[PDB]
Amino acid sequence: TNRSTVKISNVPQTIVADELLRFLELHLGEDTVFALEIPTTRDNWKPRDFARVQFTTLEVKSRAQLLSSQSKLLFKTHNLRLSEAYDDIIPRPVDPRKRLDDIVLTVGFPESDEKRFCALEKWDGVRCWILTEKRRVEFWVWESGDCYKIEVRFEDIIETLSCCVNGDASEIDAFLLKLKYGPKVFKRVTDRYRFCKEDFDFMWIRTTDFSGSKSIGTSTCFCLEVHNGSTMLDIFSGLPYYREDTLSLTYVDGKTFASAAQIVPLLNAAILGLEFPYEILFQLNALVHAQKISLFAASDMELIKILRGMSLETALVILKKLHQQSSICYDPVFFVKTQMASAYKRLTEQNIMSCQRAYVTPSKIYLLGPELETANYVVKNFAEHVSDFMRVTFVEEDWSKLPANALSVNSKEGYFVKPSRTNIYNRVLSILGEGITVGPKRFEFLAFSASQLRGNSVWMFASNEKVKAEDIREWMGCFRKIRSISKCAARMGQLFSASRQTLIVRAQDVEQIPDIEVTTDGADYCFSDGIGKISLAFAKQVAQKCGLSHVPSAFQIRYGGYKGVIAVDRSSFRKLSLRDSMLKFDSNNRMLNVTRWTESMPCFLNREIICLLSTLGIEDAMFEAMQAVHLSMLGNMLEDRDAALNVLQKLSGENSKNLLVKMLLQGYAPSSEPYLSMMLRVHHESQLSELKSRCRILVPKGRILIGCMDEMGILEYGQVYVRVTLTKAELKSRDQSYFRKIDEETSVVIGKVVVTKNPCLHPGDIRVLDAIYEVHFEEKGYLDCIIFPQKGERPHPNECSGGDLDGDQFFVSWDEKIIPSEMDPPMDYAGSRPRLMDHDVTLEEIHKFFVDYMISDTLGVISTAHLVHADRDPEKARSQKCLELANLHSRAVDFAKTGAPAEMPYALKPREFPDFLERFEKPTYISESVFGKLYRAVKSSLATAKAHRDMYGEKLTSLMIYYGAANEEEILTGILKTKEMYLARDNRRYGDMKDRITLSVKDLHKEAMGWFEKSCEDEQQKKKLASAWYYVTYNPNHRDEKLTFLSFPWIV
Amino acid sequence: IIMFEDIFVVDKLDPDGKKFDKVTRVEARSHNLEMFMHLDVNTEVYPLAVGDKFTLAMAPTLNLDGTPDTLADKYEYIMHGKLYKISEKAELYVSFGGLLMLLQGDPAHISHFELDQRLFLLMRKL
Repeated sequence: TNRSTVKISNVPQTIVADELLRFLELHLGEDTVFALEIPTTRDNWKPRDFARVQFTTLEVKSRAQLLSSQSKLLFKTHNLRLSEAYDDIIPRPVDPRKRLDDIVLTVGFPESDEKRFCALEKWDGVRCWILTEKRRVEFWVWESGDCYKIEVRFEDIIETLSCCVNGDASEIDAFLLKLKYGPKVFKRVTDRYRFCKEDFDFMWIRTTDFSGSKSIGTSTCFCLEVHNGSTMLDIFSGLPYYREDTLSLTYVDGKTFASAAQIVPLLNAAILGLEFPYEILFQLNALVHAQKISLFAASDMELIKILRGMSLETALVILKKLHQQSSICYDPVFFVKTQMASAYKRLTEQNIMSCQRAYVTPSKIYLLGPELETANYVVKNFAEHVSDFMRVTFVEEDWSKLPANALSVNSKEGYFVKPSRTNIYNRVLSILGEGITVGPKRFEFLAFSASQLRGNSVWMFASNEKVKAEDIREWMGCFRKIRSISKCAARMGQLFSASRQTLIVRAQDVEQIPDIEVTTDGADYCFSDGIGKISLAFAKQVAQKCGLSHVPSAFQIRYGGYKGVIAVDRSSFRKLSLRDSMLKFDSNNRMLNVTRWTESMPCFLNREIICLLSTLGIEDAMFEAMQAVHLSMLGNMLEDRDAALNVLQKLSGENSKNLLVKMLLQGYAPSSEPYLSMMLRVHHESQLSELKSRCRILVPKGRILIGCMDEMGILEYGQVYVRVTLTKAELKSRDQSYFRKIDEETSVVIGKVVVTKNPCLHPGDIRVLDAIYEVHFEEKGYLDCIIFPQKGERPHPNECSGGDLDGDQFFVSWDEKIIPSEMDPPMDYAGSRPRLMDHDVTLEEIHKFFVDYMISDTLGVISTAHLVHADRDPEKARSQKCLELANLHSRAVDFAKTGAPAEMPYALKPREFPDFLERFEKPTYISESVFGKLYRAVKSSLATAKAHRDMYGEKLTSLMIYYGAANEEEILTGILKTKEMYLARDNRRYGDMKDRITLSVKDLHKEAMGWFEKSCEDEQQKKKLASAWYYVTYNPNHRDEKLTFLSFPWIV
Repeated sequence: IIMFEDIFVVDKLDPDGKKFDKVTRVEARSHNLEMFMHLDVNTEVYPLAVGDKFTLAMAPTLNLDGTPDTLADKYEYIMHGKLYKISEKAELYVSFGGLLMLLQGDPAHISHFELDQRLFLLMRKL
């Protein structure tokens, strides 16, 4: 009953659409059929056995259903059977009242603080359709012949207002639609079996703004000039957040605000014509882009006159305070009247920089502002231009990923199909080429990292008289030697990871150790891909600036274009050594920096591990019992303080010092200490939410560590060494058959250990390795690194999905209840042929590759399809479908390295999803696999002092209202219970936001530590002051009328 | 004398034609027993529309109390055939001179039918 289209089951093959239309109009009412479509297997001469017909009124549909149920429809000795359809032939509302024809459409914004509205461009005779089922509103605007579609969703609007244009308060002749995001823009492009009753033989493609003055891109509100309607209020009451009040407006001539440039919603620089600073102008633009102040409300002479000469810090404070206003501000002048070095140190201490983030949409551009984030290497030697760096991300109007249909839609022209580039493609190309201009600056394309390529992000640097973009590009290195488009971009963007600065080493003392290669079965298998060698003095020198006590045996390092992990040795010649297969590109600098040294975190069991391990002989009772004991120990963690410490010491961080960890071993009852009890509760909620979202089994007998090789050559093919630290469980009972207590802190393993990565889609990855104990290996002193043999038929990383020794993590587990009987050969690791050009890069094909990376990017759907097919068809990971999916996944993960599209077939789409997924709109099917049992089990289980305190509370609530947080828990822990339309689909952007807010709260805590240290400077008096602060914040009578925060005294 | 007797309601027709001049296979689901039935019926001489309710009975002989190989006055669509396949929720395969019948139900409902025996088919559309 939701739609009006009815699918006819069986129709004769010899009939045409006109005959069926005549039959329906004869049996039913006259001209009661709107659209009739008969699908055809061929182009125009082979109709199918069924047809779909759209009725005008639901009463006609009900009458047709009643006639079909009684078998009263007989057309050419065929009994027509009527059934519901999936989608409408034409998105047209059934209610004739919602259809508005020949109405006046205008755009604008709340220019004035009073009840005034400005009209930019007015359209007449437009068509408005309200789709309640689709939760969207369509606007058909005819301009220069071809019509355009404007799509506004219910989430796009935030509040519905009604106005009048005749000037009578009693009459309602207008409607305001405040828009938070931008509307989608479409364009119309240019029979025997399709009646359709009209000229609907076309298609809709997404395009950019079609207005000459680009009024749509700079307007955040829509006004609908319609005639007075007695029942129109009932129709308009269906829109979300409707206000039942009467408001009047006046027309303001705002035609002067018209920009013909590509970047519409920015202010004009010629209007100012003065020495206005860049930071204040950028902050004003960011505030205008946000739904706080309109364009004309901040473009007046009085506001800029007041803001021109003042104190800079106070100006920034008042600007951010205005940005923190909970609602929309109408009069900025009244608000600002009533309201009234360190960068280098931050970079050297914790690499804290203020980077500008920009969001480019097909309609407009949004500037987020100077958000704090971790600094990269490129800003270390260019720290004076901290404001010239800006991150640009290309998203949709909902700040989500651009769909494949919005760029390069396919069309069949000629004998073969050829993709046709849309206007968004050309818009992105023009933005990348010409660049983005913000005030007295012009940003140019520098490069993009590997992570930014998968997130549609790119770095832009404003050219200056001192250093330009080309200067930085040539300072990083010479990239003309690379003849591959993807390889050149990868090498140019690889030097943008977060790292810690260390000492400088010249180019005089580096070795050229030859490598080892083996060629068996006509296949090139190289053992040394990114392995290296390091000395002890080098480790001591590099571990001093990072505050590292224990010396790891392996740590990932990259410098001077080289990239790879290096291992320690007790027979080193000098401080540094270099191998052959490590030079990516030639560089003019050799700055040393380290990203990760060692992380002995407990292992986790992801979905693919269980999916691929459910065929060797592992039953469902083992995983069921493990999940049961996990939930039992999770539920007991609340009322028992003994389990809290044991969980915190075995879930995140083997050796981590924290305020909550120290109080867990020795503390009061869980009923008391609300600050810690609520943190435990929210941690449990986060854990259960993560378990519901994905499978994550906590196994204490396994770790996640990187692996290297030693120059010994004693271990054979199938012999490795496993060594890790001892946790609480290992220290409590170290007497085991497969566990050897070599030392008090380090224990060797002699059990059967397998190697697994995060992406795994082949049954042959499971390679059972027997760990052995040797005195010679222990003499070298290897810690937190598994040892791989030098000689063998194939290297161990090759069998592990064809990886390399580039500091990648490996899953190790000294488990004994696994089944090692079945062994399967791994898949081939041979990639596609590289594409080499005959000319140098002219900075255009790299832009083409960057834009084309969005198109045919099927990396995220291959894993989902593989999981669905494994859950549906028994004997998973054995059929050819799983092999094809794994090969396609390998080719897609090779896309970032070589320009080879994945080419996902249409027939391999799942079209069905299990219960343990967030796709509520998609059909859900009850799965009976091990994952279904685990999800059912989870479901069953679940079913002086005052001034500082005021300043800290004000800063915390400012951060909460800036990031959208409403409670202290969600901003302190970094996990937000509420999600936006774009933060829930993907996890990379949400993780980046969580890291940014964690950095912000860490900076706030550091500032609090500085304030506390400077406040007293006396040990006994500091202890007394801390006790006094605790007493003041603990007394309920000391709380004022405002929200008193209890997280201030908890500092250690 | 009657082994299996239940009220059946048709669900769909295979040809879905009124004047196809061909034998039509019907799909009827049993009531209060959850049994699916396939049967080839002639629509021209015995009309059967969708949604109609008809009773069905099976007896080894039409005589009263024995005499295998007077129930003709009660029903109106008597047939004769044999059961050749019993392997399956057990199902039966009875052909009435080339007109196949597939009675798929429960193992407990159909237990007194032997292989290669002659049985009748009593039907009445209320």
